[PDB]
Amino acid sequence: NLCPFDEVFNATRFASVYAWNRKRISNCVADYSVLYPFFTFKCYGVSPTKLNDLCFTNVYADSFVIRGDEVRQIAPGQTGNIADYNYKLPDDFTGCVIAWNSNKLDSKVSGNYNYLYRLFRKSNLKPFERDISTEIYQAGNKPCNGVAGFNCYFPLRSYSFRPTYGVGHQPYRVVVLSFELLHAPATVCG
Amino acid sequence: DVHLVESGGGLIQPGGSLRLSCAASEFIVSANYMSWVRQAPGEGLQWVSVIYPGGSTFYAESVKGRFTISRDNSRNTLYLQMNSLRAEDTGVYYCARDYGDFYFDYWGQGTLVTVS
Amino acid sequence: EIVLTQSPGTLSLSPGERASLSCRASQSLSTYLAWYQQKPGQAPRLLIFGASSRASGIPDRFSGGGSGTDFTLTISRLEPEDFAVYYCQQYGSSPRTFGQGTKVEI
Repeated sequence: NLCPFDEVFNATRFASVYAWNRKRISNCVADYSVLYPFFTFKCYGVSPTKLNDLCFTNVYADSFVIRGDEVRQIAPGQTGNIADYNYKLPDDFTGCVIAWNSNKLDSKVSGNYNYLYRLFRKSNLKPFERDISTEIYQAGNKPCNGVAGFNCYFPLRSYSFRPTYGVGHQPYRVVVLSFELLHAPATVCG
Repeated sequence: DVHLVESGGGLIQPGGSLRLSCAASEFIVSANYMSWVRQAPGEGLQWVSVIYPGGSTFYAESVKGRFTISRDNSRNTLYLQMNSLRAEDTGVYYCARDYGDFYFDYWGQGTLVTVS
Repeated sequence: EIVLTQSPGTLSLSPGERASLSCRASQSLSTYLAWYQQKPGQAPRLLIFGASSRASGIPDRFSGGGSGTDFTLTISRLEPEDFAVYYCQQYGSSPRTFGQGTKVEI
């Protein structure tokens, strides 16, 4: 039995970080031998050397695309635009983060504007909270009235992805795995 | 009424503490990226600190652990508490509205802090 | 901390029609640079953001264009009000570093 990691990691086109794609994995043998280019592999709270021999209830695969400078924000207890308003990990996070450069796929000479991130948000984000609304942000006492003028801006800002940009600004495909152990009989066992 | 007005600057003996206030009109400080930028006399600009709408705060590497940025939503004021002031902190401080964390759209008139 | 260097320390033109200010970055910024103008004894005023986009209220005489490491700010006609100090600021990385400033004279 094979867990559907092929669809997760080798997806043709990922989603923006403001609306990140969550996939639930259960009832399959989870083998991490598949995770075998130049990528970052950070595991929090678990021993990465024996993820294959570790049996637990649910796997949550969350996939999103961010810049290279924002990869370090995907970690427990980190503060930043992505962490605060787009995607936040909890303090006690039992899982792993996998990020790899994707300049070949998610960049074009004209510029890639299919990816967006939430810039303006009144409050912070609870862990694993998804903010999809696109209402105009009120930065002043005057109403936005559904119009985007002074002190009333669209909350979603597009990324600028070009092949000629530096490594820090290049698009990075990030997949974070959240492992959940439940009192109910687990059904993900490598 | 887009004005930003700063106050609280003045002469302080080194190692002393001083609190700067930035009163804002037509700006909701709780809903905006606010920044403090200082200019030494006859020198270039140097960003000091920024506070996010959510509450996250960041400081320049030369001022962390001694400068604290804060906001009061009731009086719509931006505060900057600077403790253990050194002689290189002298200059004119500005409160600015940072569009996101990119650039400062508006600037206050600035107030002068002189360390002895 | 991308050190930002402005090639002309001072720039002395008659109040006619020409101006050019260059800002160079150590590593690439990718159109993440802004231009401010500081009149003497006054707060800085934002002119250009995104290295090519004007802000509200600044007239058509101000234009800017650049990408990567070299950025340029030009003034169509140099009206007397434009004789001040100009700064190039970056937001590609943290922190937001400024240039030394370029002062325009008559």
